[PDB]
Amino acid sequence: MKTFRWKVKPGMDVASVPSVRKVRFGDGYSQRAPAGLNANLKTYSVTLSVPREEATVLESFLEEHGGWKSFLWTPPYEWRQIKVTCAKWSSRVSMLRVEFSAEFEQVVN
Amino acid sequence: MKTFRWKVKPGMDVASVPSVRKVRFGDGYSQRAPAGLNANLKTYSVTLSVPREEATVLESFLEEHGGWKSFLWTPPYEWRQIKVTCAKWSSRVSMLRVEFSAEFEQVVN
Amino acid sequence: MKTFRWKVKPGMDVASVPSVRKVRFGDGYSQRAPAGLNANLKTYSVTLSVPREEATVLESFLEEHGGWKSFLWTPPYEWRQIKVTCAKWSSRVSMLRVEFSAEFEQVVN
Amino acid sequence: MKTFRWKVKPGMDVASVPSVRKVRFGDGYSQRAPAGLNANLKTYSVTLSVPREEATVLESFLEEHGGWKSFLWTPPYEWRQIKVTCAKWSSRVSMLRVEFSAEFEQVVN
Amino acid sequence: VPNPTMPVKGAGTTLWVYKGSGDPYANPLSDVDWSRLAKVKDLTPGELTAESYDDSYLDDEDADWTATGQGQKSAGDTSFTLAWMPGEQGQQALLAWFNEGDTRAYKIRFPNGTVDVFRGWVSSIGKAVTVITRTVKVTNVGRPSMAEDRST
Amino acid sequence: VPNPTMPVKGAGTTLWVYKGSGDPYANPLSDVDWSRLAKVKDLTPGELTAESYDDSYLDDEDADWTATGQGQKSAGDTSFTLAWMPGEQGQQALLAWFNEGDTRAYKIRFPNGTVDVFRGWVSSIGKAVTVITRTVKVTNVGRPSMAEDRST
Amino acid sequence: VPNPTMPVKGAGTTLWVYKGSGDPYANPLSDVDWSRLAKVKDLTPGELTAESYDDSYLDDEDADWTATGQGQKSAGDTSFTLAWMPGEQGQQALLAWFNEGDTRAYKIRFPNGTVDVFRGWVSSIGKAVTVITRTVKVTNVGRPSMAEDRST
Amino acid sequence: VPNPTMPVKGAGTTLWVYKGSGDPYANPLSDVDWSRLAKVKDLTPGELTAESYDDSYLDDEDADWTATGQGQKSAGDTSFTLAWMPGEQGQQALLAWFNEGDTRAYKIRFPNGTVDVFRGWVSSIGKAVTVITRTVKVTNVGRPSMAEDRST
Amino acid sequence: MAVKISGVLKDGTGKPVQNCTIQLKARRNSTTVVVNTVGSENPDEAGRYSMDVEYGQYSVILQVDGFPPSHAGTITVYEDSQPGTLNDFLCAMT
Amino acid sequence: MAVKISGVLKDGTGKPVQNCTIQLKARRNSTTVVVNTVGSENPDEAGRYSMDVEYGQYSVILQVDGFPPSHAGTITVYEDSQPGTLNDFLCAMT
Amino acid sequence: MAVKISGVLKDGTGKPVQNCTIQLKARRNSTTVVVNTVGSENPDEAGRYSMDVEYGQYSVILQVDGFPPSHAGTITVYEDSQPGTLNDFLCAMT
Repeated sequence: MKTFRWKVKPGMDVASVPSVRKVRFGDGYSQRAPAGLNANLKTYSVTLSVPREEATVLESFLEEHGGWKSFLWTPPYEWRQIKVTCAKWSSRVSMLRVEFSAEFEQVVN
Repeated sequence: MKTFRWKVKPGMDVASVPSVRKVRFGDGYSQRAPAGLNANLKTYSVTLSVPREEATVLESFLEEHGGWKSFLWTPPYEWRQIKVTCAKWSSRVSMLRVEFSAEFEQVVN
Repeated sequence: MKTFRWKVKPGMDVASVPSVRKVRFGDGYSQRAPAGLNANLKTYSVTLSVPREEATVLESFLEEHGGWKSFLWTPPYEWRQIKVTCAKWSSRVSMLRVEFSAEFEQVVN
Repeated sequence: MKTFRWKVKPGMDVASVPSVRKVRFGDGYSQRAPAGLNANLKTYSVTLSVPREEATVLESFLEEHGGWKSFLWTPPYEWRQIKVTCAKWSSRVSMLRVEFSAEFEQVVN
Repeated sequence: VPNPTMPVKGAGTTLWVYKGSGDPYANPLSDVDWSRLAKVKDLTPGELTAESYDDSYLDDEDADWTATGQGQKSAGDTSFTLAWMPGEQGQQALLAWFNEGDTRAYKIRFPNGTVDVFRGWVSSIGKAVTVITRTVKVTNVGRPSMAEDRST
Repeated sequence: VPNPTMPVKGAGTTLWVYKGSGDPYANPLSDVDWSRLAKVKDLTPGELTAESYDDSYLDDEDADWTATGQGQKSAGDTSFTLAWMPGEQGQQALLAWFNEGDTRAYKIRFPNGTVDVFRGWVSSIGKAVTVITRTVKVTNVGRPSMAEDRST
Repeated sequence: VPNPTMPVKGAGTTLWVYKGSGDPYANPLSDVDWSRLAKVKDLTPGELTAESYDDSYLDDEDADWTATGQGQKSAGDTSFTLAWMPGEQGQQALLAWFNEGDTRAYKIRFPNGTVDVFRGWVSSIGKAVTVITRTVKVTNVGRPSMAEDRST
Repeated sequence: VPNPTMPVKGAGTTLWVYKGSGDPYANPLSDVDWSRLAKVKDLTPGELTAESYDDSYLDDEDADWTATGQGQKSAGDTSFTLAWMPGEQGQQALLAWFNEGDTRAYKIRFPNGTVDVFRGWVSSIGKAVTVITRTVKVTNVGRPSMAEDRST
Repeated sequence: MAVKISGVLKDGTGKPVQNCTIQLKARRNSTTVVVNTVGSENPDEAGRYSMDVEYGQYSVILQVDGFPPSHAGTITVYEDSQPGTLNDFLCAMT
Repeated sequence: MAVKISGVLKDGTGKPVQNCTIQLKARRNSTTVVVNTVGSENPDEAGRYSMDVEYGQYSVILQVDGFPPSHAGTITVYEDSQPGTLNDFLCAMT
Repeated sequence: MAVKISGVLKDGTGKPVQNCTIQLKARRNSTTVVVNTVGSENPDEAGRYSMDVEYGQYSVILQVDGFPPSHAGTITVYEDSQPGTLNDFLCAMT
């Protein structure tokens, strides 16, 4: 398992939708259950900007994993060494720098 | 087999969604597979701007292939030369320069 | 068959989508066919702005053809003379001039 | 059958979609027919702005016909004295003036 | 001697406001009905602007040269400062006109002999507290009649 | 002696407006038909500007340096201040032109002997009340034929 | 004596424009092919700006301080006013160049002895009617070769 | 005598640019490596501004009074004008720095005895044609070390 | 009277140009022609054109199945002219 | 009269250009060629071109499938010109 | 006549570089080469290249599947040069 040591620009977004077993009744009393064990799985939206020289290197690294292989990554300042996979990324080549916008979905081993 | 040599304006976009076989189990354990062998095929959004004199030339070249023929094209700075087909294009003719917007979908042999 | 000598304001788009036959497979190798002989049929958006005095006249012309009669027209520039029909004309009467934003669809004889 | 002599603010919108009988063949040869004898019926989008004093009078007149009775109305400068009906109207009441934004759909006898 | 075709210094430049009922454009040369405003310090008449509409076309022989026409001309804004003087009925009626707020007609006369007539509504009333003066400006509405139309 | 190759103060600089029909560009040296305007206080001629379009490309051999070209050049706006002459026919014609509002051609003549011809429509009319002057501003349309095009 | 390392007052500061075909940067010191512009009233050369791109990062060890780098530097706009002259061939060529509108190269020479070459396209042609002067400005495109490269 | 606790006119105010490798913040008092710029006409140093962020809260026991905190402080832009010195190596190095475009460190010295060190990249290069001067502006990046941090 | 204007129009390669359309655009009111009136003529495959044009001031317009109107210039027909080719008026000293 | 222009066009590496087309645009109206008219011709598989051009001033354009149309230059054919390849007119002193 | 330029193209590690493409962009019209004409050459597996280059001014451009078009420089072929390698032309005094 490789890692991901590229730096991340400000504006990274984090989303969290834990899974629960909602079921609705007359006046509340909506019983709740924690569903699975590791219910919640954070989803990250990551933006980077690199000069065109190493854009090919980054693209090759992301292509090597495809959308089926996991790799270690440390979210900035966060106390967890999570494992994450990505399946959507785009790049805006303009003249000198290219900015990558990618999404990173957390997954257990 | 023709080729492509028209230069491209800044702001060109590229997107890539690798087709994977995702199946989620009880608690994570999400089985993932690469699906097809060469699953990752990029799609580019390309804009040009040419004076009206060669608008006919570009339109005729784009018409010759229709939407069923592939032509070799080397994306800017990228290493591998690819073959691509397109099926949608539009233009704005203002007074002197017509600007072209199209999408180029990479296809295998 | 009548003609259309009215002049068109800048901003026309020439959006075109040819008709092909797609059929998709795992690692591509998708076959392509040119479908009919006259695959492509351009679709223009014509914008005009005339003083109110003669506006009615143009309306009557577009009323005479309705949406079922084709008329010859020469798009500005481009080595072609085509026959077009229109069915979605619209006008904005404000004070002295009225601008028409109609749509023109190519049709073979 | 009443009439409509209230002033109309600039920016009136006009729409017209003729009803046609479209059927397409292999290579064009598209049969087209005018459908009904009087197919296209223009629909207007008309806005007014009056002080509050006679807003009640306008509302009462619009209420009298309901959404079923028709009334004669002459479009500005237009060569026809058509009869129209409306079924939607709204007002933005302020402390000095109120503005009405209604739609007038042309119907024949 | 007051007559055109030679320049005038512009010493008098009286200002009148309509009070009666009738057509102001019928004959502005007679002051039989309008009231004069007294001791105007300075005056700036409105300017008759226009508006430019696009005329550039695709198939025209001439390219790379913008083409623009004229449409929807409008009148300007007039302004003038008088010596603040609530005693006289002139600015009393002016302030009553502002408070009630209706369009009214007025004229400017010249030592040359020709008169200019405008119609509009007032939009501001100012003041100063050093040699007290009242500044008032109006915005015109509709077509004014210039002095040239009368000279023909 | 009026001729180029030595700079000129530019004292006369007469102003003319076309009245008749034909081609103003055919022979602007002939003042057979054009009407002169008298006692111009100040004049500012038009400013023939242009517009810039982007020319940078992905595969350009010289990066980190912006590139642009010129397109759709446009004429400027002319302004002139005259002594307010409600009697002289030229001013009446000018105001009638503004009121009716059609494109008209005019010229300015220099003491060096050459003439400059524009065409456009008037958009602004102003006035003053101390030594009365009238300010007229026009906007050109289409390509003007400069003095250089005639000098060859 | 013309030599660097000492300041120069800048009396001559001639301006030349290219006419022939070749590489302007091959040897700007030779004036065999370029045509001089005569009696320039004043000149303002373009300034070489840049663009600032963001560089701050989440894991960057130093916070509370912005980080910005430089990219996409561009040349400026040159302007100069001279005596309006419809006779000399230089201004004829200048106006023909504007009307046809293509990128062209030019240079400015200093009394010190070093020359500066730019390339661009012209975008304005002004005028004045008090001691007639013509003001003209161009916008540059591509890399200009500064005077500090020839000295090495 | 160069020593604080008495204000200084600031006549000398030398300017230096780093040329070597190492830590410019280690010992700016040693001018062993840095290169001096000659004949600075005028100088304006950077402005260490900050940014304001909202700090108002719903349940605060004091209302109707805004509360903003400070964050993300940034350095300003330095500017200086020199006598155009193409012969001197300092200006050649400065222009090479502009062309190649990397972050570089520099300092300004005072007759008081202490020095101020900044780091950044240049962004503008200007010129004049009457007593030629070159105007150069730079933008800093990252935290600078003020003179106070050295006096302690 | 109508003066005879006939000839063959060739491109710059000495080959007849087909799919041609020449238009005459009146600029002024004449004895028998109203201003702002157009007159069209389509030559044959050999490039031969033949017209009986009236006297007055005209502007010539050329369209080749997609060429924009090529304003080759204005022609004038006055009451001593002799029959010839269209290009003669374009090249005639005005 | 029209002058004959024949030759072979190649590239820097001594190879013929394929799928090419030479176009001549008349920038000036003449007694035999109308202004803003283009004459086009495509060479053979060996790059040999042979065409009879009319006198006048023309702009020459090279077209290749895929590449943007290149503006090779401007040529002038007088009445005293002699037959030769198209390149000689390009390199002729102007 | 065309000078024969032959040699072996290597990278900085003394190794052949594959998937190459050497082209010459014409900058000035010559006696036998038209301005703005390109000629491609693909070397073998061992990096051997050999071209027949006509005299004149060119810009040598080295396109690899990777780095964008690489401008090693402009090259000049007078009528006194001898056959050799391309690096000599790049390193030659101009």
